[PDB]
Amino acid sequence: SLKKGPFVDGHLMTKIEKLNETDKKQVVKTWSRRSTIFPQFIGHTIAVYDGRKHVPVFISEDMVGHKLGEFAPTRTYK
Amino acid sequence: RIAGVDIPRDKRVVISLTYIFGIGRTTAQQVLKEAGVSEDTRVRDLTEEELGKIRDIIDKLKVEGDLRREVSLNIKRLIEIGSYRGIRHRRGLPVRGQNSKNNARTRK
Amino acid sequence: NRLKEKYNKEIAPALMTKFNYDSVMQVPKIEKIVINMGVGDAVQNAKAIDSAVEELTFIAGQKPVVTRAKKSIAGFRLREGMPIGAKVTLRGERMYDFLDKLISVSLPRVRDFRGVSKKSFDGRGNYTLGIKEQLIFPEIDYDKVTKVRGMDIVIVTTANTDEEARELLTQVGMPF
Amino acid sequence: MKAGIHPNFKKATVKCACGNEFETGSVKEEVRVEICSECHPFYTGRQKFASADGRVDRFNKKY
RNA sequence: CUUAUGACCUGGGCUACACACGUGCUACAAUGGACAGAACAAAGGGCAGCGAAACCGCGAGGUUAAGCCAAUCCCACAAAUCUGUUCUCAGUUCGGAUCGCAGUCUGCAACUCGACUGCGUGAAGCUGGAAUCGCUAGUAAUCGCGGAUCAGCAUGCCGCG
Repeated sequence: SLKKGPFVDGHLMTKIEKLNETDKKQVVKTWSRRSTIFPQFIGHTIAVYDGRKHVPVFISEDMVGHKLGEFAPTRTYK
Repeated sequence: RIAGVDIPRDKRVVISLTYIFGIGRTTAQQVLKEAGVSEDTRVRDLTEEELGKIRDIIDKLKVEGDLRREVSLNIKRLIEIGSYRGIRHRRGLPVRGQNSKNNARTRK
Repeated sequence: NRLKEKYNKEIAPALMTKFNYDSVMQVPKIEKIVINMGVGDAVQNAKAIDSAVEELTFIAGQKPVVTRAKKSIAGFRLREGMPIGAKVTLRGERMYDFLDKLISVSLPRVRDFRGVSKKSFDGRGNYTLGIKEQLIFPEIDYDKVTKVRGMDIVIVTTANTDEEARELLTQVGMPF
Repeated sequence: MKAGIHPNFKKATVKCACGNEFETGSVKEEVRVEICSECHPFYTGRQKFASADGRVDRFNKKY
C-alpha cells in the first residue's frame, strides 16, 4: 500500500506479457503468491503454490488491487 | 425529516446530526460550520432557512440510503469474488488478522 | 379533484386513442382504494388495534372498520371472535384525495425509495402495494406512533388485462 | 358519512420546501413538505436535477 | 547417513478455532466527557545515528535540511494537575469492539502475516456468582516518560519521576 506502484516479481511478468501477447490460451506456473494483480491479466489462469499444491484460479475483470495469495487458502478447517 | 431520519429535538445540533447514518462528529462539525448556522443551537428552536440550507450539502455528500447499499454491494462483491477475506466474512471469522484462539466473541 | 379534471381532460382521451376503443366509456377507471390494517394480535394487547383505528382515521378522512376474523387457528393462538385487523374503503372524491396525498407527499417521504414493483399485479388489472412505514403524510403526529407496522394499499380498476392498468397507472403517476 | 364518527375533512393546501403548490384536502389544515414529487430525484423523470451519483471499477496506480 | 535424521532453494506453518484456564489492558461514566488556556519531573538514548527550526500535508507523515560522537545539539510539546465554557444522568458528547473506504511508514515484499492516520459505522458492557489476589506510607492506587530487543512491530519487560 504505497504510491510508488504495486509490487511484483519481474520474471513472472516477462513470461505472462509474452504469453498474452502471442497466445492467451494455456496456464502459467508460479511459486510466488506475492505479486499484486495487474488489470491486464484478465481471463487467464494461474497455478499458484499454496505451500503444498499448485492450484489453478481464474482472473475476472473485478480482480484488481489484490494479490494472488488471496485465493489459495493455506490452512483448512472443518 | 433532515434526510429521512428524524432528529432528537432538545439537544445541540452538532450532537443531533450524528444520529443520522453517514456523518460522525468531526465530519458533522465542518459541514455545520460551512452551513454557518451558529453551531451552538438547540434544534428545537432554530428557523427554517437555517434548517434547510443543510439539505443541499447533505444531498451532495452521501447517507444511509446510498452508503448502506454501496457497502452492501461492495461486501457481497468481496463475498462471491472468491477472496480469503470474503470467505472469512462469510464464515464469521475475524478479517483483520486477529487470532481466533482466545477472542473475537464480538463476531460469532 | 385536480386528478379528476386531468383524467377527464387528457388521461382518458390519450389512452382511448391508444387502445382504439369503439365506445369511449370502455375507458378503464379506478374504482376503489381500500386500506386494510392487519395486527398480529393473538391476545397480546388489546390496544394495538385500539391505536391503529384512530391512527388510520387520521391517515384517511373517516373511521375504519374493525375486521372480523373468519375462523380460529391456534397456529397463532388466534381464537375466533376477538378482533384482528382493520379496514376502510375509499371512493368518490375521497379516493382521488388519497391518491393525491400518496403521489404528492408520501412515497417521496419513505426512508429509502426505489421504483415501485414491476409486476405486483393480479393478472386481471388490479394492483397491490406494501409499505412498511406509517409516515405517509407528515402531519401525523409522529411522536405518538409506537408500533411500526405500515400499510397495505389495494387499488381496483375496471381493467381486464394487466397492460391497460399498467399503462394507465403511469399517467396516474406511479413510478416503475 | 355518519356524522360525529368521522373526523373533520376540509381543504388543506400543500407547501413543499421548493414552493410547489397542490390543491389538496386533509383532516388537518396545512402541511409543510420537505421534498415533493417534482424534486425527489426518482420522480424527476430519472435523476433530472438531484444527483451526487456514479460508480466505476477503477484500477489506477499511475501517480 | 553421506543414493540422509546432513546440506541448498522457494512457498507455507509456528498467528488455525466449536470451547476451557491463566496473566494483563480497556471500559461500564457527571470525583466524569468534550473544547480552550496555564503550568510543574526524573532517568536514559543518539553516527550506516539522533535528526532542529522552517515549509507542505487535516493527519499519519513528506521536503530542503541547523546542530550534536553530546552537562552545549537532538530525541523531547511530559501527563495526571489547576482555571474557565459546555454536556445534564441516558447504553448516553460513556464505551469504543468489529467491520467498509481512502491513505502513511518500513521493508524485495504488509495476502496467510506488521504498525500507524483521516473517514464512516458503531458492539457488548449501566461494577460483575461460587470464590479469589496484591498491598504497612512516597507504599498502595493512579499519571505519564525513557531504554533494550530493532528495517517495521510492545497492552509485555526493565527502569524513571
